[PDB]
Amino acid sequence: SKTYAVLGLGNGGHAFAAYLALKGQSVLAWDIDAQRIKEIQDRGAIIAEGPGLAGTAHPDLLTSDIGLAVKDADVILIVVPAIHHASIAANIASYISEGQLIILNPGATGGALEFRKILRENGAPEVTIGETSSMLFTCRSERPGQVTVNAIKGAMDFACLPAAKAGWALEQIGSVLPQYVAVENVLHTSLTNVNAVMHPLPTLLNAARCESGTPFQYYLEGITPSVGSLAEKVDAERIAIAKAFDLNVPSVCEWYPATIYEAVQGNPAYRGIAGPINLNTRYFFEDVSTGLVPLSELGRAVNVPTPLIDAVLDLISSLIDTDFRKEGRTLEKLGLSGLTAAGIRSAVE
Amino acid sequence: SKTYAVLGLGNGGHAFAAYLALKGQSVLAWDIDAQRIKEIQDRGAIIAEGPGLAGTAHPDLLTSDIGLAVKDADVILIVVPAIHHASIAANIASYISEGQLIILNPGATGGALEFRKILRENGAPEVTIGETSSMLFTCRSERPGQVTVNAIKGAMDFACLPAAKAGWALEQIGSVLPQYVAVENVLHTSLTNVNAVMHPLPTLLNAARCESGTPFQYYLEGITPSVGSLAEKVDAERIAIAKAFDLNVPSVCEWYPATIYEAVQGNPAYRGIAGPINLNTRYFFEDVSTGLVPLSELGRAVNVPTPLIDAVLDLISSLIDTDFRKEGRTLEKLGLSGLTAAGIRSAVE
Repeated sequence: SKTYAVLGLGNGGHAFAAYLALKGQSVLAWDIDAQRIKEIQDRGAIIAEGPGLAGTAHPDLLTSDIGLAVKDADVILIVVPAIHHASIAANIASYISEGQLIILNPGATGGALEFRKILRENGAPEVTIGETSSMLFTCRSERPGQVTVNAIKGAMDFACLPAAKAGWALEQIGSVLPQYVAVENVLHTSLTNVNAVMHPLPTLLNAARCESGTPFQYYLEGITPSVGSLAEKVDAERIAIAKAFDLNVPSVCEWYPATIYEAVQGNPAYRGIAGPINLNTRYFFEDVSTGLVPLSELGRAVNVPTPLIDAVLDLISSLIDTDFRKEGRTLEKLGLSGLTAAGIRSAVE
Repeated sequence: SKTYAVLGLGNGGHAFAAYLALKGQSVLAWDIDAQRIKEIQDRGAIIAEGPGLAGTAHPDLLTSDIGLAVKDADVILIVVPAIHHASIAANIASYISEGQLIILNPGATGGALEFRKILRENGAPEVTIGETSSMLFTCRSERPGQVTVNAIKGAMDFACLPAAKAGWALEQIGSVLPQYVAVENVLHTSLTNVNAVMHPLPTLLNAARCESGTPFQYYLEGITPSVGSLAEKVDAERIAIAKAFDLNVPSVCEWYPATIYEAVQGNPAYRGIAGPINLNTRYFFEDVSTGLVPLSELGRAVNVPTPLIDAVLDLISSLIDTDFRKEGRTLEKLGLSGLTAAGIRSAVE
């Protein structure tokens, strides 16, 4: 039985914190929002319900003080939108200690790398930092202190920095989180960012609908055959980038069907998912910064063309007046600036 | 009083043919469609109605034989979609004679140039070829032999090859078509292609709606503020191309308002215009081939960047699997290959 720090008490945060507490571990949870922490404190528990997980959980601690949640943890689970990773790394830098395990859920593209870079810049001790490319849970918290859990993934790719510590890492969480399965390195998990394909493009191709708040089923109506075919050509660029590092990451289709259109039209799970109701959506903010941007940067490195990814990237930036190539995850933010394709491979081992 | 050949008996073709015939000129009209020519023949007239033009017109001739319509004409008006210009030039090459005036209504970007190139390649006599950037009439033909004319533009830019013949040209049609006003040269008319801005982009940004046949008012609902702002940034590229040749062509706004959104939301004329109901639309086929393509090619020549035009161009090509950069109007098709910005200016004088 160990101490887990759960950072971020959003939908996922709620689920991990309940899951862990119901499994007999000590859970210390944090969220930047004091108010939210205050409502959960009043309630005195986190109620989990649904097919995937049901129970009344009791974290050992709820706080809005990051150091208090982290300082004494054995494992630190970070469950926030990838756009926040940097901020969290800088903030916890002073509390971490040699021997802790940090896991980004998930890392989007380059979460562990970016995380490692910031910690070293802030003179932190060397620690093992892992990342998963998927979300363990499908859930929704209607209010603080509550979470509905539809399901829990049965297998999850997991990789860390440094890669040799993958076994030890998994040896640590194995009893409680046997879903994690080690892949070669963090390039594998980071290049398996399906959201970078499925979110920005279809949203761009439904821009007016989204801006105008005109309701539509994101998957069912937002992705017609030609939109699915275009997404497949963007996916092919991702795959070509993975092959240039010698990795065999799965295509969007494999991630779910001979086509994306078939895959999407056929998952009943997508029944009822609405598209964005405005352009200030994560499908752009997060998936472009932590997905398209790094993908493009990477392809530039290994000299693999990404004309479609770039075209999408450039149109979205202008469409919303955000210089994503500057604000997103650049090779520099990942600590990969001036490395050759082989140098990059060597940096993750 | 003279002989006019009206080529193309679509909406515009119907209107010109009626207008001219009601004005006492001899009209010989053609259309590639025998059937259509046959229905109009049966009816024995063209009925024009509406505020802009009303009357029962009698062309002197209706035929599906191009040479018969052209051989004896003094002025030849071509009223077809710009994508057809090439074909028509090649087909009439053998019937034209020194002294005739050809006018493309309109020329889209580079209509007169492309037209001139094909005629010379086919060993035709030298003739004056003009183009207008606008459509004289706003009309609709519900059936062959009929046309509803809302209105007739009061002023139209007109330019020709060779530019010095602009006065003579206008001296020729002046009595019947006083709406035409000479501008400097064909670069002016060709760079004043507002459709290249207003059609491809908004359609792309409503791709799913269009493909799915989901009804919407093209202007009113397809162009939201951010879509209008993006169009303005594409327009700026067009304008930068015009400035590099020393021309002052009007912005989309001037062509109609401080913004495109304001302009469009405010014209009652756009009340009731639906967006495309599929992707096999002229807003792509015509406006990309005869608008975006040549604009991009031109900017490349005068060394003016057109990242947004290119981005739109590349996304549409892939979106519909059509290599527009190959099939559209290239510098080569315009007979401008290997000319310096100044050489291009010299070719139109």
